[PDB]
Amino acid sequence: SEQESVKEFLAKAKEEFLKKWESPSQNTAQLDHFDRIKTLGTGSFGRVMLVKHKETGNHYAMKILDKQKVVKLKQIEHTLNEKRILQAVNFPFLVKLEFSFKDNSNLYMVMEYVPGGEMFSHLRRIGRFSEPHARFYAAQIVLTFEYLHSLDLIYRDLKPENLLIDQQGYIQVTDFGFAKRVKGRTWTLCGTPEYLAPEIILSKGYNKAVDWWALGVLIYEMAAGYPPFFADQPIQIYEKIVSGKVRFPSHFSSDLKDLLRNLLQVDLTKRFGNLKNGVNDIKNHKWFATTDWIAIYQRKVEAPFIPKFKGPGDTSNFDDYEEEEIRVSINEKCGKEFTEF
Amino acid sequence: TTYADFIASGRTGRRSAI
Repeated sequence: SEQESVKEFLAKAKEEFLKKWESPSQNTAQLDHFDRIKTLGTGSFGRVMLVKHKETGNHYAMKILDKQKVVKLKQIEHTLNEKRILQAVNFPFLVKLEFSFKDNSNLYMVMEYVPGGEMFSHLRRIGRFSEPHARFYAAQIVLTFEYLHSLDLIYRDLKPENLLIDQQGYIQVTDFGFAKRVKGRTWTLCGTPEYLAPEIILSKGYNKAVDWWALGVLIYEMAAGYPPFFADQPIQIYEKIVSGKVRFPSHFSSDLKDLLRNLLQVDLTKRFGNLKNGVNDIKNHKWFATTDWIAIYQRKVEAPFIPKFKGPGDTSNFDDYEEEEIRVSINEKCGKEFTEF
Repeated sequence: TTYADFIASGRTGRRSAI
């Protein structure tokens, strides 16, 4: 009965997603609708800026990509994936794409502004999270991956830098640059070094089990204060990941260690999330026995903390970044490549 | 300690995708 309710939820959510996936929105705002305020954060492919919508006064977070740089870095298809997927999804813990558009030089994705900062900042400052607090965050990711995987979506960039804390203390996942809709296996070498599954490093084909491996890394880092595989250079990280060895802090509970060894299985055919019972092996594990999954989904569980808020447009929960102009050429660049954006 | 070794390492700031 409870299980049937979940099946029905996912079936309807797939119907809703597929309508938008097959007929994406396009060209829903323009640049002069907004004033640009300051940079909130950066990634390998661009920057995200705080902007203010002139007519409404609402603040938003605008991701800006330079088309020529996307082409040079061979990220065309990945960027088309990001926008097509984001405009089609709807889940409590996924950031909302409000508008998208392009001009002669750049591509723009305007999201809801999530003011509480990256989980990363809070985690580094406090050192580590208690197990109850790590569990609160982890449950949101479990539900998010159940949703995404049911739509044939792999996420491929889980890390604290991409988990934003909202004004109710809940997570919003950002940056779908590596997200992809795939049935069966794929091969791209992508992600962040500390979070790569062995099968990615070893140039094997891989599937949604890489997201469950990354969940193991995330839970370990939240509860320990440091990742399970760390070094000064990526190559030394990769050697540790593939080794099959992992060491746990002495303070980790018995149930936490058991869950983490099941998520950090080097053989994907033995990894939790990828066995016959799928996500239910995780949701039914002893470490999650106190979790009320529907209450998490509905945002009714008390949060570990509420971020400080000093008014609309405040960015105190984010680092400062060097600012750079947004140039728009008089000539259209890369039109054919980005036709569908 | 493992914590001290992490904090003295070069990868304690924001990490970029490969």
